[PDB]
Amino acid sequence: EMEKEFEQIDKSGSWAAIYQDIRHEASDFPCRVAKLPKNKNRNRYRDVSPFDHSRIKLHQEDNDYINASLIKMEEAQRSYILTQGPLPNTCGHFWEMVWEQKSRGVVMLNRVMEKGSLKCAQYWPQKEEKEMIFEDTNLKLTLISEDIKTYYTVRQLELENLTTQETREILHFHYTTWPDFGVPESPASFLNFLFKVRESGSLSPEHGPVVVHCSAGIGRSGTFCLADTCLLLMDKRKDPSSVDIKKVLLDMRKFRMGLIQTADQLRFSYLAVIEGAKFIMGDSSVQDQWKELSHED
Ligand SMILES: O=C(O)C(=O)Nc1ccc(I)cc1C(=O)O
Repeated sequence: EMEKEFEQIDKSGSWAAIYQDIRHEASDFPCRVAKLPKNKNRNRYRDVSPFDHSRIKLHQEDNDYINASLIKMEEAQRSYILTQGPLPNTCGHFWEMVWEQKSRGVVMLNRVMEKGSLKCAQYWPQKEEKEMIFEDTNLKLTLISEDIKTYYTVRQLELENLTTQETREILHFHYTTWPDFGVPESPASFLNFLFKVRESGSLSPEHGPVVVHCSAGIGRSGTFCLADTCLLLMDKRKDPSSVDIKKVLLDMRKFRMGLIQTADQLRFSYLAVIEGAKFIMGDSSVQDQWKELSHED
């Protein structure tokens, strides 16, 4: 039980040390393409790069690079694409990747503006009449509708491949109250949002992998995915005591660096998994309790 491990860590005030231990054990793989000179302007942050082995390749001939990684969780049987907040020059590449990878959902965990800076480009239309067209990747993107709640918004988007006029619906789940280098307001609010994503069908294996991003695609995005995958794991076996959260985080950091950026985000990951376990283990009524606690209307 992770609840015994939690109270133990807490009692001894040792989150920072557990977390430094993860940082020390985590995988180091090359990111040579990330670092090619040509790719300088495709990366938001110097120190955050996809590993070559798990990077997503764009299906184009000029330059196939995007700062994005495939997190493939074999045991759990869920994949995610984690990526940085698109740059003003990489929005067509971002949509190219959603198209090629056949993703149904985009989970955005940041605002465009955070801590006085622009953390991400405005890569989707904010209104129905004003579509976006990405001339470089030959894609149009239209806002079809939005559902604005208190701390998150769900949008439906239409993505058209202008080369073919094939058309797809993309759901965008936008968490707007999760601070950079911070944590959600509560396990309930986080879990309510996670369950909104899950309910939508976006995480399903009939789709390509969900695209998850924050500003760098590591802190908030790693926290989201850790909690999801830990709950999925518990689900398949109905055996919570068999889930080792630090170990599943280390499995995830094989596919992208720096997943989970603070010790408090780690601590929050345990809280969300311990609470979520209630639902996985048969108490379906918690779901509506989280919705109520979350104050989403
Ligand atoms: O958005 C996030 O949650 C996240 O992980 N962000 C970051 C991670 C690493 C670095 I270098 C910078 C940031 C940042 O946003 O400034």
